[PDB]
Amino acid sequence: DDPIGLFVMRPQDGEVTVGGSITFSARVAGKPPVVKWFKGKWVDLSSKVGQHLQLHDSYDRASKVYLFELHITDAQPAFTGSYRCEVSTKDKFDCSNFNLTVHE
Amino acid sequence: AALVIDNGSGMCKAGFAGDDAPRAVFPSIVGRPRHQGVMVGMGQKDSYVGDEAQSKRGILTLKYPIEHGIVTNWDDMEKIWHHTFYNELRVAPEEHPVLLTEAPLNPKANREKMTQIMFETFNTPAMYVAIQAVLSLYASGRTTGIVMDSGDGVTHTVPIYEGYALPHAILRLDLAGRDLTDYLMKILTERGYSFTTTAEREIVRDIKEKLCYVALDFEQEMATAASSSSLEKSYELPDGQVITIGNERFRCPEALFQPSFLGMESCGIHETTFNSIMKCDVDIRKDLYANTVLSGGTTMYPGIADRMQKEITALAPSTMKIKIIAPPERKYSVWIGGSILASLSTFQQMWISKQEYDESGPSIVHRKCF
Amino acid sequence: AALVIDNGSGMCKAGFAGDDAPRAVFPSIVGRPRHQGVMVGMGQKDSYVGDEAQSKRGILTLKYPIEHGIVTNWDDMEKIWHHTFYNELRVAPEEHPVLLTEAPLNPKANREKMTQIMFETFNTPAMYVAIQAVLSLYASGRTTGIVMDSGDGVTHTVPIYEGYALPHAILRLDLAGRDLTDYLMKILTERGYSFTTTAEREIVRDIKEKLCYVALDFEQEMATAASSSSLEKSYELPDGQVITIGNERFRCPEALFQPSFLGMESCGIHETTFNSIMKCDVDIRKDLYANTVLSGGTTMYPGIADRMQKEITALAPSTMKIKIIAPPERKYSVWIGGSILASLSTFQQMWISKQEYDESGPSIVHRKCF
Amino acid sequence: AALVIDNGSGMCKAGFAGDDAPRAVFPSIVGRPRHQGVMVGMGQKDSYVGDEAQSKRGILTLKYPIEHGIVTNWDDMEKIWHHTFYNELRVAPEEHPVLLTEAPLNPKANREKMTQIMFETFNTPAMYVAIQAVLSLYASGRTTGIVMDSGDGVTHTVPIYEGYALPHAILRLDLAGRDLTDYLMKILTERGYSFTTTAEREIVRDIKEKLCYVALDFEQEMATAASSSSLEKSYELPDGQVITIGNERFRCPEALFQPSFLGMESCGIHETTFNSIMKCDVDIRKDLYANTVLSGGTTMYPGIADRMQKEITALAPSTMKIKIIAPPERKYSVWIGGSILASLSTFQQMWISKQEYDESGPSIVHRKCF
Repeated sequence: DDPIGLFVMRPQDGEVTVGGSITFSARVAGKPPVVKWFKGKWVDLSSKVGQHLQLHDSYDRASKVYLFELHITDAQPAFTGSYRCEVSTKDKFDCSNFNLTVHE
Repeated sequence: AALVIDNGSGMCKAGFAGDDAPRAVFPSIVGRPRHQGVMVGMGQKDSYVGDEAQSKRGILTLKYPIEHGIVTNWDDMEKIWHHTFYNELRVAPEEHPVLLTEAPLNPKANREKMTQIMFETFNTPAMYVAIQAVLSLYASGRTTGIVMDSGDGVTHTVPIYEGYALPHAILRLDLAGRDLTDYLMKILTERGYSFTTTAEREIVRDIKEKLCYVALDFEQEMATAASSSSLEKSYELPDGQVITIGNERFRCPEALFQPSFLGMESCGIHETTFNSIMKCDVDIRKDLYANTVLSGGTTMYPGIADRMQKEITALAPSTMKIKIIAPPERKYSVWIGGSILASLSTFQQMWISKQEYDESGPSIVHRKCF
Repeated sequence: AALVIDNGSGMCKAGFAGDDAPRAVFPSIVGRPRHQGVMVGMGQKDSYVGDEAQSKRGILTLKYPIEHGIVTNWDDMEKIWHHTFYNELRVAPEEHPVLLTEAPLNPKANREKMTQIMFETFNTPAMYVAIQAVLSLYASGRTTGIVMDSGDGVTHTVPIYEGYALPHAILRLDLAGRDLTDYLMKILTERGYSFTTTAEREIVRDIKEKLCYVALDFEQEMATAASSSSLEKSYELPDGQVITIGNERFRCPEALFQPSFLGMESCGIHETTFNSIMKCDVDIRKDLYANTVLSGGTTMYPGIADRMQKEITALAPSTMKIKIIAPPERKYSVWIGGSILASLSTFQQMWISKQEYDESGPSIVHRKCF
Repeated sequence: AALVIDNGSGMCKAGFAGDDAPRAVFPSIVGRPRHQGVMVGMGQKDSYVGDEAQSKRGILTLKYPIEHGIVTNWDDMEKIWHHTFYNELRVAPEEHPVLLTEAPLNPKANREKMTQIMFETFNTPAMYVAIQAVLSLYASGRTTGIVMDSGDGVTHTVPIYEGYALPHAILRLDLAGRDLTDYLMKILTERGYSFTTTAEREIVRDIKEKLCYVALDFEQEMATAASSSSLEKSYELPDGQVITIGNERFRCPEALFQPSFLGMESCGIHETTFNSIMKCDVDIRKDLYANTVLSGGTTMYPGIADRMQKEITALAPSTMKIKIIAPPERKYSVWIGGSILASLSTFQQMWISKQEYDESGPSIVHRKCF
């Protein structure tokens, strides 16, 4: 298939009930990698951080791997759509796609 | 058409463009239940917004959505806007474009997110972000002058000559009425009265609004305050206690004039205005001095213009007469400028549109406007 | 009637034949908005011409259409001409022939294009290009002599005998009132006052026109300038700021006499007048010295004639007595020569017709007139 | 041969003539206690001068003795000089003549007072006032050329041919490194970071010295600034707070090239250098372009010479190749000229004696030297 990027694990599609919590995560194998999260093709999730959306970054020393997490709580209709995860490397850029759905 | 919202500290003023008075005036405070409880017969009412909060002020812990022209929490602001559009305006956001007024040299993030929420949260065909000094100039009805913009949040200076702005000449000042309120509460403690609560914080501000007046000369009144008789007045509080204030009330507004009491090296409002004029071109300086306009929440007190007039006349050359115009209802002047600004046909073409936002992105705000 | 317009650096003179004082005098400047303006209610007016520019001078970036007697941009000139015929004059180009005045040894393109714009952009049956030295001679009322022409643009000398011309004998001098203004601004900087703006450039020129006067001797007053009591005067700017000058004001006119201050190899006005006379034959020299005529913008200051008379008498042969005539209002004398020149019936036959331009071309200007 | 002092903005460099590195480098700033102290056991040190001020920077209010090449307070300067002769140089002013470096077309009061303080405040048998452009000319080892002298304080251009000078051709530029720092602080505010204090003013300058660099082309990097990644860097303040900048850092140096951001009509450094050359004779123009010399505090950033080379090559005639020499340690090059100038035998005769000042007076400076 396509060339290998910096995502060891690509984000996975998820389903969430009303008032629930949903977490999406991506692993990067190794300056530390920079991660951007998007709604649609050009909408930045980072500018949307607040009560309903949080970003968490962590590092695992043993495997030289960075864990990036997206935290969604008290999800509402407005958040339904397509989300794109972009992670950059020291010399490369990579892209992945996933969907968030919240009904009722 | 335009819906006009003045986002100033403490009060949220909303209305319709072209109108001479805003439809909705309420505090911009959001109150939450500080104390936990278990009672049967309450809907709990976790979030309180508007004047309702003022009534239920003691239990509720007030939080200001906007600090120093910067919004700490975006969804609180949405509640404020939701409250303004439906509770008193009784109109739909869909019906008209919305005009928002923002202070000079404000951070990039505030304009981009504010437009982003307006395009996404409330669907409007177009929106525009305007600067408060320009709007005040239109309320004034004059094509040239120097504008003193001092709202509850931050004091700004923006000189103008026959239109055609001078960005370098625009200076931002860290002095404000809200700051005076903090100075005032700090000054009360030495006397023997202490207020450390947000709810009672407003009360000293209230005292300042009607019991405070501008001294023609600070040093002379302060000197005669030793033997005060007519300088002291009695104020009534919800607290159940009576407060008598003297030289303390007029020295609070003074800090705008004398930043030293606050603890800042920056010069006072009269010196800063002079500095703004010095920055400007020599040819346009002459009508700048006689065209000075005062606006905002803390410019309400009588005698401000009288003290400014002599101080500006003293520091400035005597070759030209110094006239300062400070008409009543100047508090709502910023809002008024917004309503007049949106009214003209040329302006409507200029509004940032939803189609443009989605196609190009948030970065277009700087590109389209100042 | 006829229309006479003076064009060529700093000012545009517009008027009617039959009048010794023109209807419209304004600077030849075009103002554009240097700073973009973000406001509502302005017509924007992206183009200012004339005295309006003078009022809105600080914001506008002034540009001179004419540099060193040469026009950099042709459409700016068209706006100026349009402005003179339509606004102040209130006349139609169709109604009368139009007279234009031009200095000697000026480049071909200025005569050809200027006629071309008059023939094409402003349709007229005929037009003529006249030279300042010949018109001054007619004003004088003498058919033989040598004319020293120094005014706006470039100083020129053109001797004539009984109507016959001597092209070799004609001398061009790179001195002008405008040049003095540049000298003056340059001299002000050493004293600690700096003007680098076109708008304030005029202000020093204004100073020079009434404050500056001609000393009997440059060296003695400059020497006595060490302790200046009455040599210093206070001038009031539109700004309201105060400027005091001393030996500085009288040394400005001096530069025409002493170009070394300007930084140019070429000799002063008295040496150049002498050089022009030397080129001419000895037989005609005798009435050349007694018939010297001074006219132009920079010849305004009193005592110029007295200094020139003594310097010319000293340097020149003592064979003949030296007489110089310099009457008041010499600044507009060149324009006056034009208005009178158009008045004569004989002159009307002589104008360069539109039909002739189209049939033969721009190159016939030299052919028709010397 | 004696002592050389560089009095540029921000830093005061002092040392001994004939040395390739000065003995004392410290800021010119004087710090005073902003707040009244409430402590017992302090000498209450009212005035702090030098690097001591840098250590105690937060409480102290820093005032610059020199503004735009002009000293606002004369006694502060005396403390600076007293500090330089005794604290680091450890020599007596009486022992050797003192050489001070002054920029061209500097105001008259600065030369007369500077000499007056040196003759009266400190005892010295002789002193001389030198011009930076000529000193750099000797340092470079060339008799003919054009010198671009830009110090931390002020930028000047002075062309020279075989020992002869052209005052008209000498132009003073209002651009300086200190100005860039002010532009920079002004630019930071829109991003959400605000600095209005003198103490933290230096911190942005520190950022500029290593973080800032010069782009081959301003417009292309700014265009790619939208998607910044490598453009933004993190700077550490004394406080521990973190500042991140992007296109903001390289645009600041640009204003030298493009003054329009500052808000001034006058053209940038490449246009001004060109203007100086145009004034000069065509014959001497050919080696002026290839002999351009850059010196001073603000010429430090890499790529300045490369950007200047194409811009000068583009605007200037192609009749001769354009060569620019920009050696390392250019900041201290001006100082070097002062030390070398003192060294020549001819120069010592030229020093203005203490005896001559007392008899003839302060006005002899123009008489005695250029």
